[PDB]
Amino acid sequence: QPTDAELAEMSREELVKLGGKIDGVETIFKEPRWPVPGTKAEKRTERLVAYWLMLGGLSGLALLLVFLFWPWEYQPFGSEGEFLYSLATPLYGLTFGLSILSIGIGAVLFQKKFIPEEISVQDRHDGRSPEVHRKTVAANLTDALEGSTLKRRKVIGLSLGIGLGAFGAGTLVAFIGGLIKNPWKPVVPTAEGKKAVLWTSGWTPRFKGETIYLARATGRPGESPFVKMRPEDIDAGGMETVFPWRESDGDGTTVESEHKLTEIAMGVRNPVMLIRIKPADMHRVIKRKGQESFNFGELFAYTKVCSHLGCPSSLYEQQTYRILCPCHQSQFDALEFAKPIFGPAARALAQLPITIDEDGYLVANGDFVEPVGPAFWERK
Amino acid sequence: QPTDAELAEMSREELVKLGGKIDGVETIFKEPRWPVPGTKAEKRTERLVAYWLMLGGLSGLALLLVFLFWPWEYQPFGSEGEFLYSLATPLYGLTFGLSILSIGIGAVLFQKKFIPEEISVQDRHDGRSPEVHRKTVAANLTDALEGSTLKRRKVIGLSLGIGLGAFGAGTLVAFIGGLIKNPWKPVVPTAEGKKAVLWTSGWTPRFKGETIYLARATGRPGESPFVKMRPEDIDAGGMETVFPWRESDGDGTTVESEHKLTEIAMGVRNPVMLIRIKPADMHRVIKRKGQESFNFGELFAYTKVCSHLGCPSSLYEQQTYRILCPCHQSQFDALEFAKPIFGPAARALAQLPITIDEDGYLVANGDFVEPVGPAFWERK
Amino acid sequence: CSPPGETASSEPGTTPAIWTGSPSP
Amino acid sequence: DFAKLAAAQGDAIDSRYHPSAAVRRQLNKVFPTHWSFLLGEIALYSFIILLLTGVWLTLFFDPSMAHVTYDGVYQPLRGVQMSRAYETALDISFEVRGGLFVRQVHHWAALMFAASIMVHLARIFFTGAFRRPREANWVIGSLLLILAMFEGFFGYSLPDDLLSGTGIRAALSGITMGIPVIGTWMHWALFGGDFPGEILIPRLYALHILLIPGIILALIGAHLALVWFQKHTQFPGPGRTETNVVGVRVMPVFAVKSGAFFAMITGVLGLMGGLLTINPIWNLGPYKPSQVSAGSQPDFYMMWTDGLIRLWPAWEFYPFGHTIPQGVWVAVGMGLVFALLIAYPFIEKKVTGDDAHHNLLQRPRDVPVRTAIGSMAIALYLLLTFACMNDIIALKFHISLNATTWIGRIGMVVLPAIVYFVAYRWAISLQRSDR
Amino acid sequence: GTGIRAALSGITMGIPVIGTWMHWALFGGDFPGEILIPRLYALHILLIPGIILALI
Amino acid sequence: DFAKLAAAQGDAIDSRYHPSAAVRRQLNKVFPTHWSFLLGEIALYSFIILLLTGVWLTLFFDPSMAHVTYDGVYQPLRGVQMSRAYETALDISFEVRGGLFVRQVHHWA
Ligand SMILES: CCCCCCCCCCC(=O)OC[C@H]1O[C@H](O[C@@H]2[C@H](O)[C@@H](O)[C@H](O)[C@@H](O[C@H]3O[C@H](CO[C@H]4O[C@H](CO[C@H]5O[C@H](CO)[C@@H](O)[C@H](O)[C@@H]5O[C@H]5O[C@H](CO)[C@@H](O)[C@H](O)[C@@H]5O)[C@@H](O)[C@H](O)[C@@H]4O)[C@@H](O)[C@H](O)[C@@H]3O)[C@@H]2OP(=O)(O)OC[C@@H](COC(=O)CCCCCCCC[C@H](C)CC)OC(=O)CCCCCCCCCC)[C@@H](O)[C@@H](O)[C@@H]1O
Ligand SMILES: CCCCCCCCCCC(=O)OC[C@H]1O[C@H](O[C@@H]2[C@H](O)[C@@H](O)[C@H](O)[C@@H](O[C@H]3O[C@H](CO[C@H]4O[C@H](CO[C@H]5O[C@H](CO)[C@@H](O)[C@H](O)[C@@H]5O[C@H]5O[C@H](CO)[C@@H](O)[C@H](O)[C@@H]5O)[C@@H](O)[C@H](O)[C@@H]4O)[C@@H](O)[C@H](O)[C@@H]3O)[C@@H]2OP(=O)(O)OC[C@@H](COC(=O)CCCCCCCC[C@H](C)CC)OC(=O)CCCCCCCCCC)[C@@H](O)[C@@H](O)[C@@H]1O
Ligand SMILES: CC(C)=CCC/C(C)=C/CC/C(C)=C/CC/C(C)=C/CC/C(C)=C/CC/C(C)=C/CC/C(C)=C/CC/C(C)=C/CC/C(C)=C\CC1=C(C)C(=O)c2ccccc2C1=O
Ligand SMILES: CC(C)=CCC/C(C)=C\CC/C(C)=C/CC/C(C)=C/CC/C(C)=C\CC/C(C)=C\CC/C(C)=C\CC/C(C)=C/CC/C(C)=C/CC1=C(C)C(=O)c2ccccc2C1=O
Ligand SMILES: CCCCCCCCCCCCCCCC(=O)O[C@H](COC(=O)CCCCCCC[C@@H](C)CCCCCCCCC)COP(=O)(O)O[C@H]1[C@H](O)[C@H](O)[C@@H](O)[C@@H](O)[C@@H]1O
Ligand code: HEM
Ligand code: HEM
Ligand code: HEM
Ligand code: HEM
Ligand SMILES: CCCCCCCCCCCCCC(=O)O[C@H](COC(=O)CCCCCCCCCCC)COP(=O)(O)O
Ligand code: FES
Ligand code: FES
Repeated sequence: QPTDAELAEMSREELVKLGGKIDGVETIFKEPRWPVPGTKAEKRTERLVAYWLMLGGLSGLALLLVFLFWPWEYQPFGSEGEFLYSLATPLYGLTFGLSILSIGIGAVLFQKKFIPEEISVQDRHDGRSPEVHRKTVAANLTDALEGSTLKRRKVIGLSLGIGLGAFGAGTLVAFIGGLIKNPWKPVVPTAEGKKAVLWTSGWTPRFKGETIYLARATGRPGESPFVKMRPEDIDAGGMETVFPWRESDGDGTTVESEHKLTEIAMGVRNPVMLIRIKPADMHRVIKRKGQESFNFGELFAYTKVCSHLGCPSSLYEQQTYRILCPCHQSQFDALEFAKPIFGPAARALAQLPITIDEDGYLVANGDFVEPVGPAFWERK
Repeated sequence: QPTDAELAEMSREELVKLGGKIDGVETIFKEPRWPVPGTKAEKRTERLVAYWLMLGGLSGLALLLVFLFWPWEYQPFGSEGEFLYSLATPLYGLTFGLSILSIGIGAVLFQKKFIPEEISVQDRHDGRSPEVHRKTVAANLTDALEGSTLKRRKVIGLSLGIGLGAFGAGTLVAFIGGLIKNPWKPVVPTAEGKKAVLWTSGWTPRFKGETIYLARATGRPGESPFVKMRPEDIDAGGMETVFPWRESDGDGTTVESEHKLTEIAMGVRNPVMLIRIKPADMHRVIKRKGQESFNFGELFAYTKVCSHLGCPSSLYEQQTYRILCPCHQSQFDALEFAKPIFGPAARALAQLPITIDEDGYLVANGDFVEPVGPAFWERK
Repeated sequence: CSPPGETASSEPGTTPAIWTGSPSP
Repeated sequence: DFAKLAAAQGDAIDSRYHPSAAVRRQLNKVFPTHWSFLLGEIALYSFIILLLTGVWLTLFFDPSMAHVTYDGVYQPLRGVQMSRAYETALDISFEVRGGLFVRQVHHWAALMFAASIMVHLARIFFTGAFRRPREANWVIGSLLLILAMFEGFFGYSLPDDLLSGTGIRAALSGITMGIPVIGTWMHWALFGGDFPGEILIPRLYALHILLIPGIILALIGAHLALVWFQKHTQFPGPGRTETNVVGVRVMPVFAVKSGAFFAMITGVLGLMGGLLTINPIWNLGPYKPSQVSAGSQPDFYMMWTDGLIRLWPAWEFYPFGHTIPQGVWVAVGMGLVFALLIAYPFIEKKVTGDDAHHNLLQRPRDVPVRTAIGSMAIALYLLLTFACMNDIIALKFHISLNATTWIGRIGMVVLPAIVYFVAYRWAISLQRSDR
Repeated sequence: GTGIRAALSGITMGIPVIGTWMHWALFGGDFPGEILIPRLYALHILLIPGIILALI
Repeated sequence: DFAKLAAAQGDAIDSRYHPSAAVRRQLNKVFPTHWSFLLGEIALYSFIILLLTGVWLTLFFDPSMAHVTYDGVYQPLRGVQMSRAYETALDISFEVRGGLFVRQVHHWA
């Protein structure tokens, strides 16, 4: 413990050692990187560090100029400026990345070539704290609890525990009560009363005898995105996604019609695959119980939603009659009522009964006999 | 300072004093709340504290009950369950606030009646460090700078400052380079090329001779079809909020028309207030230089947007012919070319020239002769 | 100060003509 | 045995992280037990309630400005075209169980948070706690007031109702577009184009829930860290000197008192959030540029600016074919007020000439000039706050419609001077009352 | 969105007894709903990074 | 000049907070120089970059599922119905200068 008069006659080296000793740190090795002055190597090393720093500054300046004057606006395909725009973002990262990287390289070189090499040893003083601190901190907590007269007031102690527990339970329920929703609340109109969302879909009739057309997506926004379909529109071995469309839905020209058509496109259980089995392969078709009459001749309608996790399984191979799900590689045998034959899928895709109306347009022959999509605890 | 042998027999009372002495805390006064145990006053105080704590538990249990079993759904005004709904939110705050308020009340009464009174003096070591930590930290920082020899290497120091500065300027310029947009970039197609957003409004003609009708809103603007205005479609002493509507804008029956109508209502400078002055009041009418022939008979068209801060002024006193902006209470003398008389407004409201087309519905004779809305630096 | 472009005038004015409406929007 | 379990846990903690020396110092910290020292406790506790309730609100709020058609349970607004921000705000109040209770508590917590800061600011101002070495703590606290000034304004505009929608058109646009040379460039950079734009609410929502609270939390953490290590001051009294702290230790008196005070703040805020209805957004419907609500009704924290707008005269400049509107004075006035507030101790140490270490709070009566200035500032703030209810005030005397702004425009120099004189004389009289 | 539909929805609804209750609570309805993205945005910009910074 | 200022500010900070023993105990701490001990810094540095780039992205992103019609600069998606989340995501990468660079750096980070 040096005095004030003793700390004024000490050099910088002694003061650093004293501070390390106070902190418990001893520097056993400390030497300058260039003990011999006036050497060409030292000047060469000085320039090497500077060159990396100069490169970083030049790149940073380039980033300022490139970001301000390089053509950045998007150019359509086949335009004269497409090539220049394609290099806009790449030039941003090249100048920005090289600038800070060069500065970091110069900083590393300065530490490894000019900052003196040192080895320091610091006492850990870890483990249990000294017994003087262990007893005093324990006494302070013990005296606070024992001196506050809380243990011997059972009525006060029980009331505090019950009061805090009841308040916590009350405020926890209220906090998450808004998020909780009833899965099975009947909100979907149906021909047989309101039903839950999971039990219904876009193909569920809203009234007895409702006509639902197997409409195809034209691929254009608005101006009749869904149009009626005839059986002759698809050749043998073909597949096309169809959607549940009604006359009341409209062509989407009006605001109300477009909103109605939005849920059809956004319907999770709405898409259905319409496949035309080749007539020569019709003898290999195996019918599922309760779904024998669900096909219109050689036309089969299967849900596009995979029964495993809900991905659209639309990789229909025409010759092997295998429907592949691209998410987890589930394969369904279209001939054998879309029975799963590979992957983690364990239930067959639901089959939609189909027929034609008086005008020759393909329409649904009812609703699915089983829930569509991934299974849940309350399924079947 | 004491060894482990002394600490073995030290009591909890003197252990706390030893701990406080190390930290500089001296508990100069401490006395148990109840000098005589078993007194009736102490027992009564225990019940009072417990009663407050038990109230929180009862109120906390009530909060859980009212959140679960109570009519919470919104009810229309004047219904059978409207009264019960109006008490849902107040009961949520009454059973929750009182549950924790009583707990806090009981705890404070516990620390003012059972935890012993103590006053402690702690010696605060404010000001400078005791001259041994000051010298060591100064030498430690000086040794790092002097040891690194950065001061005597000007080429590395200058490059580091330029390199970091160039990188920082480019990075900051590229970080706030996406938020900067030129306010005067021609984007609105007008009759004469493309102009800036502020110079134009919904009444700006897109081509020479374009017909714009002072159409009235059947219901809420932007949600109901616009209907054309006849000159005598407002009795002498009224006001109607006309909007710029074109014949090609439709009536909102289609999505493209609805989007067009929505933009008309969303226009910040679109609404215009139509005022008709009684024929026996034209003697005290003062025109504006350049807008003398803007009125059509007894019909005057002034913008609804206040010239002070852009609030749409809807209030209007027909008796005094004063246009009152409800935001900052500014009156606009309609007789004196809508000039601001009182309030923070300093510029007259823009006057839209009007006329009559072949049909007979009020049309706009042209564009405004001055920018509409709050003033800016580049105005006039 | 007072707005330069905002000066009252004593000119009487004329009744606006009937709008025609240019074609080809 | 509970004691055995506690000893085992304490031994395990000590043998791993040896915190016994550090914990004992924390438990032995002494804090004064003055009533006025709880003013900052309320602001900190209100901020915590805002953090908890604000997280709950984000689970049901869509900050989009996209136009949608209402289809909730509110009959009066069925079929009305609105933004996603307004519809989800209505969804919280009506279609979410307890959403209205949380929404009102969150708004009430913001008011208590803003009120506590201003009241706590007066305690620092009047008692002279901004002196050395606590000069930098005043600057950090002053920035917290400015950050909380805009944080409450941004949150009030999130529902995008008619009242708040008019306040983001009268203040965030007209005043921003009226700034000289670079005024319409900022308005373009902040709205993404003209008003209302399509990124107004989403940009404000990101600022309001994360970026501003992140800076506030960092500043509050630094603020609390300073006070903890500065050994918060005390009033002069028996045994109170400049080199000691008189009060109670953290454990168990201060910890229980401080912790139970948090319960009261939650209880008071919860009671007000259920019994008192604040900011009913369903009455006026969604914000529309066509229609208008009577006022641009703000909360009291962001209300003095509106009062200054109305009271200030319509003075505008037109230098060389340009325009300097009336909104420049209000924005400049905010800058001068904020600059003076932040650098107050540095000015005081220049005129008074004292730059010594101070640890005992100055009595407000001991400094009549500072007390009178603070009273003058409070009176001026109150007059500006009450200046925007002139519509109600005008229909009280019926002597003139435009004479209410003349009371305000004249009373800004007369009333503050009267309060300054009364405060100055009262401080002198109290000095000789017991001497 | 395909990854969300499979991982976040199908696995959550396939959980025994309380599987469709969590899905209904998290999505605010059936997939995709109207509240998933704002809720995910809030959890991704404020809640989870806030916990990560506190843990860091 | 600069040397006097260094001691001027240094004494000013010490006279108010006395951060001499605490700072010296933090500027004397010893850390091993093994290469594998820098692995945890990469995760910490990446998080900081995520914080900086993430804040920038929040100024242009609209997290909504409401369907809108695209009218941006991207030709292959004109008129395609999409949510506001996908609407502003394209705006960041196309309508904002440097937005694609920030978006790509944030995802790589
Ligand atoms: C302990 C765990 C270990 C495991 C063992 C314990 C559990 C094993 C014990 C039982 C158990 O699991 O209970 C838990 C569950 O409970 C509730 O599930 C029950 C039930 O189980 C479900 O199967 C049932 O599906 C739910 O009805 C919904 O669909 C019904 C219809 O469906 C039937 O038809 C389906 C398909 O066919 C039809 O499809 C469509 C339906 O219209 C249409 O297309 C069409 O009609 C078609 O029909 C055709 O039929 C014929 C063809 O031949 C012909 O006629 C025609 O051609 C026609 O076309 C099949 O797929 C289904 O399987 C089924 O057969 C509708 O009728 C309803 O309206 C509604 O929508 C039903 O719900 P409910 O009645 O609303 O409520 C009751 C109550 C639950 O009672 C209990 O015992 C609770 C206590 C025990 C459980 C633990 C909780 C207590 C412990 C403590 C709390 C712990 C401290 O609620 C509750 O309190 C639940 C609260 C939440 C749980 C808390 C846990 C604790 C939280 C913390 C962990 C739901 O809440 C589930 O989420 C929940 O998991
Ligand atoms: C130092 C500060 C102290 C103060 C002193 C210094 C400044 C005093 C010196 C000057 C200065 O203030 O400069 C700064 C400003 O610069 C730019 O402003 C200039 C100009 O000033 C504006 O008045 C002008 O309005 C801008 O044109 C826009 O409208 C034009 C039209 O308008 C005229 O008509 C208006 C209304 O009437 C017409 O209305 C509509 C227009 O179509 C139609 O309806 C119709 O046609 C109608 O006409 C009728 O007319 C007759 C009726 O009788 C008949 O014929 C018919 O009946 C017909 O109907 C009036 O209201 C207006 O007043 C005006 O007269 C359009 O023509 C344009 O296309 C465009 O839209 C114009 O912009 P430009 O040309 O685009 O750019 C040029 C360049 C600026 O040059 C400089 O000197 C810059 C250097 C000096 C400034 C400081 C910066 C440098 C310092 C260092 C950087 C510091 C380190 O840009 C830039 O580099 C600006 C960069 C940003 C600033 C950085 C600051 C530093 C950043 C950090 C702080 C804008 O950027 C402003 O935002 C910006 O503030
Ligand atoms: C229904 C619904 C969804 C509503 C919304 C949800 C919502 C918002 C819910 C709210 C939930 C909340 C907030 C719950 C609160 C529950 C609660 C606080 C219960 C406690 C009850 C109780 C048993 C009380 C006593 C028991 C006890 C010991 C626990 C309290 C623990 C606490 C809070 C101790 C704090 C100790 C401590 C060191 C902090 C002091 C304050 C801080 C942070 C420092 C600042 C500070 C410093 C540093 C000074 O120098 C100083 C000097 C002189 C005076 C004051 C101070 C001062 O305050
Ligand atoms: C004996 C001897 C010689 C002694 C030597 C000296 C010594 C001992 C040591 C030195 C130390 C000491 C103690 C001496 C003094 C040192 C000293 C003077 C220190 C100064 C330090 C200091 C001043 C603090 C730092 C300042 C700081 C960190 C922050 C800057 C903040 C300041 C000052 C400015 C505030 C302005 C501001 C934020 C305004 C914003 C408002 C405006 C105008 C924005 C525009 C605007 C916008 C953009 C809106 O959004 C808006 C929305 C709705 C309505 C309106 C508006 C609107 O107008
Ligand atoms: C040699 C020129 C640069 C000087 C060199 C030094 C750089 C200093 C800072 C400048 C960096 C900013 C880069 C601006 C980029 C540029 O060159 O754009 C031109 C922008 O006009 C200009 O030349 C004017 C120059 C910059 C003036 C900035 C205005 C002043 C301040 C007040 C702005 C407020 C910012 C907030 C801070 C203030 C708060 C203070 C407390 C044209 O605009 P435009 O093309 O219409 O809009 C496009 C979008 O569409 C597209 O989405 C994308 O956003 C861009 O492409 C954008 O440009
Ligand atoms: C905005 C949020 C704020 C919070 C959460 C807050 C909280 C606190 C707390 C808990 C204390 C401890 C002592 C006490 O409670 O009185 C304190 C002290 C202090 N605060 Fe604040 N306060 C805030 C705003 C401000 C403002 C606006 C100022 C100054 C303009 C300020 C300056 C100070 C100072 C100087 C002290 C120390 C006073 C002394 O040691 O005598 N704070 N603050
Ligand atoms: C720290 C100081 C804060 C202040 C002064 C403040 C203020 C406000 C106010 C006045 C409102 C309007 C209340 C209403 O419309 O009924 C609001 C809304 C909101 N606040 Fe805060 N707030 C703060 C912190 C926070 C934080 C940390 C979050 C974090 C998520 C948050 C999230 C929200 C949200 C999501 C809304 C919109 C909910 C709605 O409008 O119903 N707030 N804020
Ligand atoms: C966001 C995640 C993480 C961050 C930011 C992070 C960062 C760091 C940093 C900077 C260190 C200092 C020493 C070093 O780099 O080796 C460290 C050490 C350490 N980390 Fe991590 N790390 C992360 C993940 C993890 C994980 C996944 C584990 C274990 C499963 C872990 C356990 C540890 C441990 C035990 C140490 C101390 C090692 C020692 O003292 O030798 N951390 N971490
Ligand atoms: C450990 C922390 C974080 C991780 C791992 C992370 C990861 C990611 C990833 C992978 C993306 C996808 C980007 C793309 O697809 O282009 C993303 C998007 C995004 N992040 Fe983060 N992030 C983190 C923190 C943050 C923070 C702190 C913020 C805000 C302050 C933020 C804001 C955003 C936003 C707004 C987006 C969407 C922007 C867009 O997709 O264009 N993130 N994040
Ligand atoms: C906004 C301004 C921000 C200023 C940031 C700090 C810039 C000033 C650095 C002060 C260093 C003074 C060293 C010195 O020799 O002065 C000394 C002043 O006395 C002290 O040592 C004060 C100790 C406080 C230093 C700890 C503060 C944190 C420093 C972190 C540095 C990385 C002079 O010592 P001497 O008389 O030469 O023996
Ligand atoms: S999602 Fe179809 S295979 Fe897993
Ligand atoms: S906005 Fe019309 S008076 Fe200020």
